[PDB]
Amino acid sequence: AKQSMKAREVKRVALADKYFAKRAELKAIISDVNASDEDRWNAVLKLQTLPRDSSPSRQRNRCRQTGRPHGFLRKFGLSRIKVREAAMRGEIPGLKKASW
Amino acid sequence: KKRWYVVQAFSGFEGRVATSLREHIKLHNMEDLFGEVMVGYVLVQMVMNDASWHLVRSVPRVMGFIGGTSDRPAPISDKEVDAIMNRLQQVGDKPRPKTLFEPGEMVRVNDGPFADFNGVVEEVDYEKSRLKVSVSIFGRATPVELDFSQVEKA
Amino acid sequence: ERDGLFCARIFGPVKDYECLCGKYKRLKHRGVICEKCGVEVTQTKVRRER
Amino acid sequence: VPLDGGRFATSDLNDLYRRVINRNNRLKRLLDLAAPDIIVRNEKRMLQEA
Amino acid sequence: RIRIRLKAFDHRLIDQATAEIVETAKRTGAQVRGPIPLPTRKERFTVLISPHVNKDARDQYEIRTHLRLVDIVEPTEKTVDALMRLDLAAGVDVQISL
DNA sequence: CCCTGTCTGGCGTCCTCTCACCCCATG
DNA sequence: CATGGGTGCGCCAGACAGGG
Repeated sequence: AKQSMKAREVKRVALADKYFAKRAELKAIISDVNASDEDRWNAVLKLQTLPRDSSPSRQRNRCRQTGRPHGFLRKFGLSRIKVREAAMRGEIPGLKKASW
Repeated sequence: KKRWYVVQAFSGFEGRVATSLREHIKLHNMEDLFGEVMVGYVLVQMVMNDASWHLVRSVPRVMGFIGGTSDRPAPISDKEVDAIMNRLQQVGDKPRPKTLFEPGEMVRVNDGPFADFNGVVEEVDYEKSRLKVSVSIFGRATPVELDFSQVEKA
Repeated sequence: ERDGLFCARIFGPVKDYECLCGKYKRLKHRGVICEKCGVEVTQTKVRRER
Repeated sequence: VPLDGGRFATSDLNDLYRRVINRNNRLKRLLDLAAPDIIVRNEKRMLQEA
Repeated sequence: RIRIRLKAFDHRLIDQATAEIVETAKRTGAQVRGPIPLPTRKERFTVLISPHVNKDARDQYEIRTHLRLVDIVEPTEKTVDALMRLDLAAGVDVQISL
């Protein structure tokens, strides 16, 4: 669609996989069933200083070439015409037209 | 005080050299001038007189002492260097080495057709004592189960 | 010997174009080194220069 | 190459190289084991003479 | 107890792969229980083809999947030895679970 | 330092034709 | 089975001590 939206995902994949791909205890487990004193509330206070773009909620699985937001499929990581773009020129193994 | 010395024998007849040395001691009855004999090198607890030096070199199948000179041959680097060498040999037979494979870790195979090959342990089974590691054989990863001793930790 | 005074991988195969035993007994893939045997795949006078 | 009988009549250089490699393996093992000074001096001296 | 699983798509290329690994094991180990297959596996996906309209053009494609299991009977130190870094089938995923 | 004695090395003809025999030794 | 350590040649010549 646009190079700028494809420029969003390279920034998106970077800072998210700085914290929210490996460091998961500080973002998930630290507010589980423990005492309701404000120290685990102090844990999510540190969660504000990080970029909110770095959350995995930001994850938009995009077309790697042209960046199309809607009509996606995860089994190829592609847009809905790219799976035909390899179906009709054979760039994907086993991808046969279902003649059922 | 009896200090240690190193004797060279014909390598292979070493136990017979040790027995003949004990027997020459109990023949020429310089019993107060020899402590032990440890086992191609023979370790001797000894003192240094020229008589005892001629005694040890008159023991058959013995070349001579090994030291700085042949006038006054040399005790050892450490006080119990002979005992240290014996302990190192014993530790060498034990050969304790890093040999295992855990989840997300490269390992080494040295047994079976997969010997001389490396791989990673995708799954581990401490209860079954088996590591799930695949070997890059002809490109395709060959997930095979190897024991901790069958493979070494990389 | 596997890796001795008279090795296979370090020098070459005794037989001409034969790798070692069960591998390459024709004239197609001259060079492949099977894990079955660390060995070169060349002629018979190749060891004289190596 | 062997003789008529079959026992291999070995060359002299194989004795020389096999001696140097036997002594070099012994010297690597003694420097692994941290033998004392006079042992590795005799070992390196035997390698020098070999 | 020793399993040789083979994982690919088509049965028209794995069919020479089950021939190469039972016979080369026969010359060296001769200890195998025979190929026991697995149900054929289907991944069908209907996808829209018109560039910006018309939710009717859905063409069915499928990445087909097949699995075949060899299962040699005895841990042979000759079958594995000769067939370690050896697999005729190209573009295939071999799983020699020992 | 300038001559004198010693100590080790380097070397000694070319072609052929048979023969005989090539590391013990052993716990 | 596999490894592990004689005493009859004579000249030249230069390097190494050895006086000198």
